Amino acid sequence: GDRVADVIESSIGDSVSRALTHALPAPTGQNTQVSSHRLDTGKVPALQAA
Amino acid sequence: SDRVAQLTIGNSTITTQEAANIIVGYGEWPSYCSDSDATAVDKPTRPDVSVNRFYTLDTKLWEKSSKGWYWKFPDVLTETGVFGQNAQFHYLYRSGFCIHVQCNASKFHQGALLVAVLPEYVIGTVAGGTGTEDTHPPYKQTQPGADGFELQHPYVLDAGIPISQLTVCPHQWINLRTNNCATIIVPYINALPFDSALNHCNFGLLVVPISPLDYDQGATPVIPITITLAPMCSEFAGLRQAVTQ
Repeated sequence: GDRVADVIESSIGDSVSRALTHALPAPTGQNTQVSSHRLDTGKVPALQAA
Repeated sequence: SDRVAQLTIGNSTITTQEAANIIVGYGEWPSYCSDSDATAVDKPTRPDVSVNRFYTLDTKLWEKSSKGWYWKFPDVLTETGVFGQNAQFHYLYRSGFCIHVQCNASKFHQGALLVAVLPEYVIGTVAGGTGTEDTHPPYKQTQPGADGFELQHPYVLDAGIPISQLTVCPHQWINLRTNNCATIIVPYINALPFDSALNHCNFGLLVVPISPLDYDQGATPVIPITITLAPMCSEFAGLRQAVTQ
C-alpha cells in the first residue's frame, strides 16, 4: 500500500504512449476549394518559420 | 422559317435569307468545364462578350478550277482581337465555336461546296512522290493562320483518307441553287479539359468544291467565300507573359 503524496500523484509506470497525431482516411488526393482575394492585416498564411 | 436566320452573339449579328438549318456537332452544345472534369486549380478567366463574338477572318475566291482550302482552330484566331490576347497570355484554353461560311451567287450560277469540321486534322506529305522520303509538313502548312491553306490533293485530304467519307463529320453543303451559307456549332473536342491554343489545333475547317462552280459568259465571275466564326464559352487559365508560339 501507498501513502506519501508524491507516490500517489506519480506518473511512473504510464504505459500508454500519448500520440499527438492520428491517421485519417485518404483514398484520393485532396480537392481544391474556390478561394477569392483577401486583403487583410493580421492574417498571413504565406509567412512561415522553418 | 428554316431558310431565314439571325445569329447574334457579343456585339455582332449575322443574317441570312437562304440558310439550310444549323448543325450542332455531335449533337451537343458548347459548355464550360465542370469542376470534376477540371484539373488545373487556378480560377479561370471567362471574358465573355469581348471574346465570344463573330470575327470575319478571310475571303477566298471560288474558281472553276479551285481545289479547296482548310483552316485550323484555334490557330485562325490566335492573333486577333481580345481573344488572341487571351490565348497568348494564358497557357490553358478551351472553347466551342460557331462557324458561318458565306457564299452567294445567282439563280444562274451552280456548284456545291462541302463544309466540314474534322477534329485532330493531321496533315501528311507526299513522301517525295515515290514514298521513300520521310518528309514532314512545315509549320506554315500545319498552322496556316487566318489565310488558311489550299489542298494539294483534295481526294485524299492531304492525309491519305477519302474525302468521300468526310460527311461522317459535322458538315453542311453550300449548293448554290439552295442556300448561300453553312452554319456549324462545335463543342470543345479534346481528350483533356483544357489545352494550349498555340501548340494544339483541336480541329480543321474544310471548304471543298465537290461540284465545280459554273456559269455562262457574262454572269458575275468573282464568287467569294467568306469565313466568319465565333468562340463560345471561352475559358483561359495559367496566366503569365504573352507568347506567340
